[PDB]
Amino acid sequence: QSAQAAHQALVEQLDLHSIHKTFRNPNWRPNQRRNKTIKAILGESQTNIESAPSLAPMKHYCDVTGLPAPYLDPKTRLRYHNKEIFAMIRNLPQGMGEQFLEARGAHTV
Amino acid sequence: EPWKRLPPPTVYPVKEARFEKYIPPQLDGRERALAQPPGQVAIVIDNGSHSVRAGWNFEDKPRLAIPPIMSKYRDRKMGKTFSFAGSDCYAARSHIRNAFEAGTGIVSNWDVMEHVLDYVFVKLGMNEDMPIVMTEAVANLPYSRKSMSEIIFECYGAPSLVYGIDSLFSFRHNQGQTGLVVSSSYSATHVIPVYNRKALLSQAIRLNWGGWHMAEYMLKLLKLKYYTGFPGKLNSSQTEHMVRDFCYVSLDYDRELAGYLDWTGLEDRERIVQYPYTEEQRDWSKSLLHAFRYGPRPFDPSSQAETHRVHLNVERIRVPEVLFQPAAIAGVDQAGLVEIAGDILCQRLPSLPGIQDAPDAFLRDVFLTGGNTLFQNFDERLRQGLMALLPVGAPLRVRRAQDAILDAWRGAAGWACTEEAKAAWITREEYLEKGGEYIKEHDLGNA
Ligand SMILES: Nc1ncnc2c1ncn2[C@@H]1O[C@H](COP(=O)(O)OP(=O)(O)OP(=O)(O)O)[C@@H](O)[C@H]1O
Ligand SMILES: [Mg+2]
Repeated sequence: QSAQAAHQALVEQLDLHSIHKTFRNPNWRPNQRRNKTIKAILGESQTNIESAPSLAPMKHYCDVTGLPAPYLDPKTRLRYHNKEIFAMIRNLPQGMGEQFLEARGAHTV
Repeated sequence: EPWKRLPPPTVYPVKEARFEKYIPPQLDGRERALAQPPGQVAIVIDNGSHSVRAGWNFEDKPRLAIPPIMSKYRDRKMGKTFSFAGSDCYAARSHIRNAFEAGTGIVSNWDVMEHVLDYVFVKLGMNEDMPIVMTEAVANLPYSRKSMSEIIFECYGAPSLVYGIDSLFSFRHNQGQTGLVVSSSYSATHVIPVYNRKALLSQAIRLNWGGWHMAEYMLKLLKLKYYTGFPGKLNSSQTEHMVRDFCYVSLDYDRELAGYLDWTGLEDRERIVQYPYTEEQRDWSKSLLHAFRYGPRPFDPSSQAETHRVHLNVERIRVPEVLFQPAAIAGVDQAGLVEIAGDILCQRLPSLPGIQDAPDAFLRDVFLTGGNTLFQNFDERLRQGLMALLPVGAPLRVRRAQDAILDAWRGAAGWACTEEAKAAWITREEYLEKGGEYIKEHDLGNA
């Protein structure tokens, strides 16, 4: 069917593997280990000393609705706006509480 | 009555990254690159983690703007291998890998990068021999620079290479002379003080928040808002278009936030995104969580049209504000943009011994670069935040770059073949002796 033929035409038209690169040196071949993560690079190097913490007191926002939160729930440690969201928070599925923490990089353990 | 008085909702379709058209190789550019005078032609590549931009230094705009992604697979029924290296990855298998480590400015998958460079030179019409100008992350890692320059010299054999910072090329293109360069990009947000056209990179600071993190955070929020299950497949490419089209910086966040879900006028503050669908005495009207999730209208799960739509609400303004309140809103545990810029102007630069007329020299041009600065009220928010930290009546101006995405490439294109640049070029024969970590230190580059 023409739709499949057209899609295969586009796939062949777009592919780079069908194209020979005269500008590419065939003799050089990379080290297969060359792909390394930042932690590996920094750990092996041991200026990415440009990050900075803050000392000011941070504001408190509701983990559910993002509105300001007067309250921190001592049980689930979610911050919440009002009693309606406290009801929602306590009714959450057993996995969901850790997701609200984790959306702000917090975790319960 | 409280909803029946409202008009039918205005609703916006989802947008996503997609393949648009075939781009044949631009052989006309290759011919011009041979006709132009000796030593006044270079290939200029901006390594955007969101978009690799590449073209001819003698031209006013890049020839390519391409995501740094590859795809490589076999149609096993067909036996032939296929490979793709940009928006030819349909970002229809979407069997994709990316050159950059996600949420960083550093290239890390060099096989992907090498396939992206291969795509670039094919599309520029290489028939091989041409100087290359390539942008870097600030404080780009030596190993990453070594690996890129090894690819440029060993694989592609190019005659010369120079590395400069994208935000500093952007500043030069906007008549930058001295100033505070504030960049927000895909990877990160940086504040760079520039003195007498030279960046004081020892006083640069990085936030580790950017347009990537905003699209990822917006996705975490939408997954939480609809944790009962949104029936459409939420993707980070979709939330990236949501952050562009709908988010804005709040001029007074807590004042605006605390009333944001208030029921009157919520149909104005709310914007509604339609995912695609197919179809054959306390109550909701006084519940906050209905407003949050479904707005002023009643909701029914029977409608396939009214399911499969997300209501943005507080994340319209909550998402950009992570730049200003990172530890509060997203736990980033880093100083906000106004506190970083304030620390530089007020604490660092007046102490620095070689500088004169600090802060006022720098303070007269706080310069905004990179796409993730393009939020509404971003500039006014940064101005009013700094104005409180500076002495009264200090000559603060905040200024946007022209065309704050492409302008970083235009600066490198204009700079590419100046005598200042050609003194910074490294030749292949130097690289073979000095190695790939060595660079000519220059005002637009790393130390
Ligand atoms: N009008 C706009 N408003 C807000 N954000 C925008 C707008 N246009 C683009 N963006 C966002 O800006 C980001 C692109 O940033 P930029 O082009 O400066 O980065 P880059 O050069 O590709 O990356 P980097 O320098 O971090 O490696 C993307 O997240 C994109 O969604
Ligand atoms: Mg950039």
